[PDB]
Amino acid sequence: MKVNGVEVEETFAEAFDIKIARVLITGYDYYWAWVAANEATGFGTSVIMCPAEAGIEIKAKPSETPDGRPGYYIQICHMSKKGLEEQLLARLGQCVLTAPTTAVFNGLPDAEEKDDTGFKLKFFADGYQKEVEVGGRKCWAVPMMEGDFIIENDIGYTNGIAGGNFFIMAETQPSALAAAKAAVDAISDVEGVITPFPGGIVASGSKVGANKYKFLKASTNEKFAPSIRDQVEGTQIPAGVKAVYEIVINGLNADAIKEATRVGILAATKIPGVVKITAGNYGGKLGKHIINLNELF
Amino acid sequence: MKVNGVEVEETFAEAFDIKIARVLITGYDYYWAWVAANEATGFGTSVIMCPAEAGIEIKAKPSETPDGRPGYYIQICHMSKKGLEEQLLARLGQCVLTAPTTAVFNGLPDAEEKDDTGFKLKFFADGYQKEVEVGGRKCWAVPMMEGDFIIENDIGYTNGIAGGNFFIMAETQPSALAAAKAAVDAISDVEGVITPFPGGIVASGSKVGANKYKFLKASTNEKFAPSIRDQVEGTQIPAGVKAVYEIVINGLNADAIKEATRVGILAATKIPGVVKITAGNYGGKLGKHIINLNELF
Amino acid sequence: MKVNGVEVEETFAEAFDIKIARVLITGYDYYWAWVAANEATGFGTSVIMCPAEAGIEIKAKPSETPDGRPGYYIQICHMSKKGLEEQLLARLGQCVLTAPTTAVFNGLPDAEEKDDTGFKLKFFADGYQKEVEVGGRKCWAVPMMEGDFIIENDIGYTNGIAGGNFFIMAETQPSALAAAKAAVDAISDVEGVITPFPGGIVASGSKVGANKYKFLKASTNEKFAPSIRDQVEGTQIPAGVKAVYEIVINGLNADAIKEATRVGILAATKIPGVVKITAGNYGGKLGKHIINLNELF
Amino acid sequence: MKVNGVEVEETFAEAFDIKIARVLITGYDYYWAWVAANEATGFGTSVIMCPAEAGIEIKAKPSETPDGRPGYYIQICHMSKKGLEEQLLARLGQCVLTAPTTAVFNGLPDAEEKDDTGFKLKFFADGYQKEVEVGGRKCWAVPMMEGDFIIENDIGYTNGIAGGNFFIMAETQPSALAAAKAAVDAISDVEGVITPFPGGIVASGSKVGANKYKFLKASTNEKFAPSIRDQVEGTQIPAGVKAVYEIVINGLNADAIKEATRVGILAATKIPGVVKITAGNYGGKLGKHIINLNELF
Ligand SMILES: [K+]
Ligand SMILES: [K+]
Ligand SMILES: [K+]
Ligand SMILES: [K+]
Ligand SMILES: [K+]
Ligand SMILES: [K+]
Ligand SMILES: [K+]
Ligand SMILES: [K+]
Ligand SMILES: [K+]
Ligand SMILES: [K+]
Ligand SMILES: [K+]
Ligand SMILES: [K+]
Repeated sequence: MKVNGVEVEETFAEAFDIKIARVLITGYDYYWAWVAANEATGFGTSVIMCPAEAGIEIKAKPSETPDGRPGYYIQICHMSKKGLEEQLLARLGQCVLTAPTTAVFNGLPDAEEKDDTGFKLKFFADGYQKEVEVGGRKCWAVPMMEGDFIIENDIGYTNGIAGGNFFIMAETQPSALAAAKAAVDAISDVEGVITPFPGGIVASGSKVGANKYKFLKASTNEKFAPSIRDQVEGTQIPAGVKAVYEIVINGLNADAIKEATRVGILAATKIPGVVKITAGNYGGKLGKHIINLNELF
Repeated sequence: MKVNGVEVEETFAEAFDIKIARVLITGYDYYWAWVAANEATGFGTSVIMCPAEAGIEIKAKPSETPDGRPGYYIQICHMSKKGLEEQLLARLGQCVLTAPTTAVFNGLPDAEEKDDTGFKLKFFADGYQKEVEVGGRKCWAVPMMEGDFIIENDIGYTNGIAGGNFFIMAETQPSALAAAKAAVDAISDVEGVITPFPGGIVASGSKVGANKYKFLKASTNEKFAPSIRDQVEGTQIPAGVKAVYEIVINGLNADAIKEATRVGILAATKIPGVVKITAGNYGGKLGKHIINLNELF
Repeated sequence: MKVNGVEVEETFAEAFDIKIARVLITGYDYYWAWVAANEATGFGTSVIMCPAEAGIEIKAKPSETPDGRPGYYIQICHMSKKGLEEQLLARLGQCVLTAPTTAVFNGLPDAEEKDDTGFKLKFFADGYQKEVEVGGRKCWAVPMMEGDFIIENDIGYTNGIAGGNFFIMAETQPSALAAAKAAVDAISDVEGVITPFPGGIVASGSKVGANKYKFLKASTNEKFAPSIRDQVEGTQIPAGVKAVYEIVINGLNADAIKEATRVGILAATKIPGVVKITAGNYGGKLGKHIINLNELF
Repeated sequence: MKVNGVEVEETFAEAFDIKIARVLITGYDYYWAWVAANEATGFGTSVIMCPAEAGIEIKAKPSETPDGRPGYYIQICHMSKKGLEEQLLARLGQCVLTAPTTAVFNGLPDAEEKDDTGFKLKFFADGYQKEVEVGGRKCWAVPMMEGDFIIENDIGYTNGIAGGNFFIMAETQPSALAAAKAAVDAISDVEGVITPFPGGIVASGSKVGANKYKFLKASTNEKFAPSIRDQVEGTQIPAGVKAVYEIVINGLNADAIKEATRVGILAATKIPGVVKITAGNYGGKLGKHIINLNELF
């Protein structure tokens, strides 16, 4: 299979179920809204060793927000409900309630399940909290240094997907990295999705467990490490490839992960030096969500 | 005291003791280094509910790096040795070892005490790791998708200070925010320091524990909340002040904290609308380090 | 008349006729496309002393571009046809054909009037040009150091409007500025419009000639200068106002100018400290296009 | 010759004499100072068809400016005195005097040759002009909408150099581009120099006249165009190079150009895929300034 003149292996990505809450952060302008979102979603690449998986989803124009100001929608992910509930409180309470000019609202107003993050954080007012309605949302005003911080009572969450992905293989590292940046920019416009790794790009890659150091939970996936292909049997790196990068995608549903994957691949293949596009899986075992690349075009 | 025509209260900031590790991250250019530093230092405003207090210290020119590539020094802070070693492994292992083009070196080559974070993280190579020396530093090469990740064997840490600060009072919110942003920019050029909060700015402010909710580790500092000055008897908000913002500073030592405080105030007072400058403190024997504002100007 | 609680004067803006060309610039990703668009539209705030009035209109998603890669649409304006053709060849030839990874396409495909800028610039190939069709567009490939620069044969231009506007009055300079920045951000999502001044904001403001220096083509509009209200008898500055900022808007048609004016004001009035909103005119004796604030809300 | 393992041809760069004025622009913070500098330095890549060659030189810290505010130093270049005098009036009067919060000062106080830019632009005040002294500099306050614009009345200039350069050849377009990017970032820290092309990088390149279209004053240097190497018959592009990027350097003196050239090359050779490093000249006849690469290392 070829896409934009680039070879795309007819294989699949294997994803997993995960809980995801969608939050809307607004501010004076996009800069301040972003300052808060970025801080609240850092240290959030993988649940392997990060408190959660998080990222900025998409910008929100004044015409679409409750208070009529510019903002950003962000996603915070965790394997368990209580875990996600815990992440929302810590991240929004330590990184957004404390950020300049911010106000937070529910990013999934029609969600089945929701947690009372607003009700809990408002206790920060130590008794001076007030109740207010902003564009129809029921909120709380928390008096503090800059003025009144406004936060909706609840935040909705849903059963999403984590681990959507695709690999980019190229002739040099720069070519692979530029293809990966293109993919991330392209994916940034896709609603309902995020790319949690640094800059949204994975430079490491991984395999469950290890072959030598059994005391590890995950190690380098030597079969996709170009610098040691001569030393690895059954290596998946072609003779002309010197570098590989992966794009990991978390999303509210399968259709969104699928669109993100197509959009990302389409853009990546525009960069000279790209040799091959494929994706990572676990042989059909472990995963519950499978994305077949040949079904994307 | 008067600085640039503005009223500065002759009081003090009450800082606390904290462990600080200094890490140098390099990459192709400033953008890629920043991407790694940014991800690794997020969700790190306060130890009250964040896994640590982190932030970008200063830009590192190629002329000053072991590999001759552009980079950034970052600081990761924690109250104890185990937690810091812990945060170093998690943030660097999940946010820097995974980010494109990066290499990590000891940001405090000197310093007696250090953690062997490099030695532990190299196990990720599962036996394919190799020793290599870069710019006179003992590092490890970890094969992965992008190529080889280079990391020094050890990272140094020292007894630093967290909690240096000053408050900015203005006639309107935008005026207080503009001065706060001006302070953050000026402080960015100061070596050995970081401003942990979002955008480096504190919009909330906190006090003892709580009046009504003793189940809170901290609550709003109502005495500095202009929106409720009326129903507050010991309010520290002068009549015409409608907004306040705080700047928290963490750093390697007192001289650095004092420099950052001085530089931030000088810049803050250039903004129209600023009426008063002060600092926050508590019980004498509660915070070890005191920073008297009257000794900085 | 009040908007969001802020008073809006029931007056009008007086704009003028101008020629406008719309160009699409694409690259590896948004950064590189922005690099070219930013350089090409610089030194272009006003026709009084700049070679032209220009600016970045809006983002162009990969799904909307002829080549499927990210980009930005920009507008370049001039009073005459000859002057506009000249500015297209100079700005695109010197600032886009020379920038990394770009390609340029016709941003107004259905316009009847066009300039053959592509045809002229391709001579730079000195005999090595080659014709190529991209996404249905007739183009030329120009080999140079980086590879081949792709540029459509021509660019469409239309009769647009310059000078759409509104003034923002506030209690402090930071308040008026934050409001203006809020409006610029909101207006950045509006199609068919550009905000030509630095950061899209007018900090000066001007009037036809000059009372004391008749050799000037324009001078400060004293009736709107806060700092000297006590020395100007016809001052239009209310008592509590210390700073004013203007937002100038150029665009393809009246409906666009109108939408931008409306969205800008809505955003601006969300900033604390804003006291009044109005607009600039010249008695209706100069501009053909009048924008009544009354009809926007 | 080898630098960081990369082959560096033992040739030279051939530069020319040009008039350069240095201007300091300050604002509330680095963001606002940048907005004005950016706008004022755009549409300025080459005097061939641009009004001038301009760019941002280096950041200016509060401790270094006359008003104690953050800012940026920019360079505006022109071949003649009067052309330079005019470019200062237009760019600064149209792009800085109009940008939010700015103040301008002389960037070369010790230069005997100076232009009275400030004295002429203050006529904008139409009589309400007022003299003020800031940090020892003699300036003018010009009343306007945002308040009072402060500008020193004189701006110095000197006989500088235009055309410093070196070429980066790589196996892929992304490889050469990342190399040139790194070089620009590395040069941004060098005092007294600027990189005038888009993002500071030249993707085109050129030769004096033309081989086929003689009415042209310049055209593609086909001997350095990778895409037509099989054709040229005089190509200077080695078999394995697919793309080339050039970095043009302008500066106050020779020492500075050399430092910038050295700094750029060193950083560029750090990027994987770079094959060769050389520079552009004209047989040593056209330009007066020669920079031999072999004497920089
Ligand atoms: K807040
Ligand atoms: K997205
Ligand atoms: K993240
Ligand atoms: K890495
Ligand atoms: K710092
Ligand atoms: K932080
Ligand atoms: K180009
Ligand atoms: K727009
Ligand atoms: K412009
Ligand atoms: K100004
Ligand atoms: K420089
Ligand atoms: K330039």
